[PDB]
Amino acid sequence: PVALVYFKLQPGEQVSLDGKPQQVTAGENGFASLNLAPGRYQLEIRHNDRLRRQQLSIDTAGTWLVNPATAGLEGS
Amino acid sequence: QPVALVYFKLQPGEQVSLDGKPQQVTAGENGFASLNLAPGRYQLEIRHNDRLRRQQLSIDTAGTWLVNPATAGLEGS
Amino acid sequence: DSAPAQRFSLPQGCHFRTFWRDEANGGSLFIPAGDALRCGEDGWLQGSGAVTLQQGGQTLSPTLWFLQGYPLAQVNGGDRALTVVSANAQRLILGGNPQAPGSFLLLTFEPQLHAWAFNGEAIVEMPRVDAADETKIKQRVQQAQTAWQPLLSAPAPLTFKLVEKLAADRVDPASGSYLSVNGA
Amino acid sequence: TSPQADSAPAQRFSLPQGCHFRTFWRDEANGGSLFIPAGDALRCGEDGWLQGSGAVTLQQGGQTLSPTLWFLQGYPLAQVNGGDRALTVVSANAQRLILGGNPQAPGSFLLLTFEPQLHAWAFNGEAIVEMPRVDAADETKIKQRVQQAQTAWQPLLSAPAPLTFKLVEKLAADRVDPASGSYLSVN
Repeated sequence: PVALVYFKLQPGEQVSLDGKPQQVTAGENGFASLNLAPGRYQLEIRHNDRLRRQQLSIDTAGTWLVNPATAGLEGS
Repeated sequence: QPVALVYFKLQPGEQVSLDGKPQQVTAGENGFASLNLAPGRYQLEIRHNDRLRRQQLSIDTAGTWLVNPATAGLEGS
Repeated sequence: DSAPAQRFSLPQGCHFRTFWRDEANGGSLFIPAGDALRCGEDGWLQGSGAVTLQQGGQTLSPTLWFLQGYPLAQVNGGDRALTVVSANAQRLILGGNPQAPGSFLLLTFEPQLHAWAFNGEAIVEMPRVDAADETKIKQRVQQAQTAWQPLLSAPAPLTFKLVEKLAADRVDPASGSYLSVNGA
Repeated sequence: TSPQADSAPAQRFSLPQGCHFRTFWRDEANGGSLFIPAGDALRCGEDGWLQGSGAVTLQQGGQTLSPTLWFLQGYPLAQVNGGDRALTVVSANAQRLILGGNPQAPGSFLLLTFEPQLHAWAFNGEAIVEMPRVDAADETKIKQRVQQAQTAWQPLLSAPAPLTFKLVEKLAADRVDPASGSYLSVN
């Protein structure tokens, strides 16, 4: 079983999965994708000190659309 | 008496109500309509066909509120 | 507003299209590859599928029906070939029903579903001159009911808005309606 | 390698007393809320745009955020506060806002990314320095320009910290990433 995961990315944002750098580029309308096998992955999207994070839990085949939230938001 | 401005998106055909009473307001620039409310607790409702969006408004301090009324009954979708 | 719907693909290669804005709210949408999903020769998703949406402490699991890649809620046309006359971030107009060609369904975009949902609004194009005959109104509306009722996932409240011409150029395509006939 | 920036302008909203602020607000039909108090530190400029610092309250999903925001020309800014200083908003869109017009370091800019949950632009450490590549061959020059930019922007930083400086020959304010083409990054 494999799944596609889509997320919004801006040029200059760095994507890591489980700490491992991923050379993905945003496409039509700033959307990027990863193809993942069943399992849990720590998605991190960094823009300088800005960190957006989401745990991806892949089990069945299909497509995920995700909007990782910003960690440590001012006001939290 | 009115101390706060409440903004929300209002499309043509949609009816806004406050505590059950329809309000005669029209979307100005940006597709946003505004109400001037005095201190108090109000139930904001936007209706169009069978779609109902609801927002509880707690007005106390002077200022401006931007609200996105929540659609009711999506669990039934 | 002026933004176009974004295209996304399933692993198999079929494409769907909807509005997804970055609200950095931790929200998620999962469309499982399912046995009821089909791909059109045009490469667009068709068929029905149970979707899982999660955001702000709420999970929703609606069965959506795809037409030309567009996710629709509260409507299931099975295999019926319909047409999306107009689609935008506010509303979608469903037409191309050969059984009632001058009738349309209006579906408003539901942000939490990332899909267009039917809330009872049907539009019937009829000359105002013809509407001077309650019998002719009843027959046009009976025809629209017969053509659209089978597609109502849950047979639901159906109101027919009579217009002289559909305004696909407007946010409210039934603006100018002169008569409303309740349905069933 | 950067696409062109979204052109949609910020939406204007008014406070009870007539002053205005500008941000991006989308209808997500999810019960979300933003409250801006007509606070004492918030004054109206002669342009009618809100200016000054204020605590805003945002609620969504049963969660509250209460950031202190600095309004510059009506725009809500987070992680930066220049009090009554006048700075240049070179560009502002739903993706990012470019701050310039710093008298102590012209040729330098701060990038502020739009934070959807705050309905405001937040500074996350990115500074851009316009400097020719030939000048960049001299480390004395790089050290001079970066130290001037750091000295000029650190007073506005809520939490004073080492900034990352992206050296560009020219700022691309028409692009989502205005530092597209940066040839070096000092940090």
